[PDB]
Amino acid sequence: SMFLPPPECPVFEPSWEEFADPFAFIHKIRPIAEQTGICKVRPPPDWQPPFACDVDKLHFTPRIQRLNELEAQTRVRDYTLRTFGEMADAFKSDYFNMPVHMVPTELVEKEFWRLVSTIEEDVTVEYGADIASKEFGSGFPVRDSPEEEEYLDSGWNLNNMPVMEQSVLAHITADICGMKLPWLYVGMCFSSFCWHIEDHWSYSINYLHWGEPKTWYGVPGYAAEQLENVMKKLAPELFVSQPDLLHQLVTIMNPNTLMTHEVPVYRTNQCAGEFVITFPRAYHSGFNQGFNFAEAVNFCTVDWLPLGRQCVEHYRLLHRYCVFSHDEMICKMASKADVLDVVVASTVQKDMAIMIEDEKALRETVRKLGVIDSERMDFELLPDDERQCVKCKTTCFMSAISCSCKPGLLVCLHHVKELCSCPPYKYKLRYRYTLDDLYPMMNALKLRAE
Ligand SMILES: O=C(O)CNC(=O)C(=O)O
Ligand SMILES: [Mn+2]
Ligand SMILES: [Mn+2]
Ligand SMILES: [Zn+2]
Ligand SMILES: [Zn+2]
Repeated sequence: SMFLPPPECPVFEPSWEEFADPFAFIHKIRPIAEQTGICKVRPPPDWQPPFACDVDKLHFTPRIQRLNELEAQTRVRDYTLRTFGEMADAFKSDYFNMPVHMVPTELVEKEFWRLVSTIEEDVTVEYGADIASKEFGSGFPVRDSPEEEEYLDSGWNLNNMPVMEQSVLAHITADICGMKLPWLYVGMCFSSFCWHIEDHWSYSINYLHWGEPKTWYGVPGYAAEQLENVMKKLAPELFVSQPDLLHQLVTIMNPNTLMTHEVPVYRTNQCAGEFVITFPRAYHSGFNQGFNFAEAVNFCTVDWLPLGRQCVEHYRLLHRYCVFSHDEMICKMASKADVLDVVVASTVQKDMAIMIEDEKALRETVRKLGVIDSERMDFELLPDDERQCVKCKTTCFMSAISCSCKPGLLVCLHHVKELCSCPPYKYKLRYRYTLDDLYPMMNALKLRAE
């Protein structure tokens, strides 16, 4: 009546054979898990990476969080892990007037949703979210016995997933620190993460190292726009376009609201030693049951490539900033075709064929607008902020239009009419590759793939 919990998401318990390769496993579960957005993976019972750290030497600056449904929050003092933990336990213990392990998870969940709905209640909490630095540090072992060395090179060690052969993000040489370095999340009771999807609609994978559970809600990829439509109606303030990457607006929203509007929603409690995986464009949110320590990272498989391209197109329509150029990633991999995995090479080839055919058509269109002059340009050398379309903010790589009347400004080939009021004959087509350069790059991939 008050809170009706969503149905449980899938839980997987892979054998050690299945667990050996994450990407094969993730590919295996995808048909199930993509229908629910999120899933939970329990490793085999003896897969137990050692957590070790000094609670007095780990220092961080907490974010403060007000707990109000539909209120705007932006997506991205000082505590030690010890002093945070003391604050966190005391908070929950006083809130419920009980010892922490006695507080049932169903009650914290019920109470979270009551609390965020009531305006008279104005509970604020704190949490930690930051990338590993020399102060933060991964919860997994890194280089700085057979078992303790095993965890160093495990695929499920989240330092390795991004820079493994099979994250297409591995091959990016651009700075994308938010997207291949793990994030560390130090939770307390009710600290929450707002509804979101990952940058470039990537996967995320999250491991709870220790402490009390993290409660998750997830929506499958196919329902993303339904969720957004429900959200736009209840909170249009969140949909006013953002002036930069560091101003993304997100919110807490009761999954029963979504379920009322027939958006499918699933839940889980992730406990210590369990993984949650979010699939491309799968909206998720949640909150911590209490004091805990999690670590998460983005990644991209071969299954993701075409969604990556759709995502960049969707960003263009919304005028949203990109973290990296997708076309630049594809060409970088083409230029390394000899050393790519052959299934990777095969999938890159297929995305590259679409890129080339779209680029060919776009160039024909701008030639017919009267843009005649052209010059090669190494777009990858420009900082990002010097190669965004004035109009749609897309990060340019394949091509752009410039005019000497506005030095340094560019539009992509969709926005040729948006640069300035000079006639198009004054413009230059700036291009990274001729069509004749591109066909042999794609062919190198074909050869690698057999
Ligand atoms: O754990 C959190 O607090 C937030 N994590 C995520 O959004 C994720 O892992 O994709
Ligand atoms: Mn409130
Ligand atoms: Mn996330
Ligand atoms: Zn544009
Ligand atoms: Zn001009």
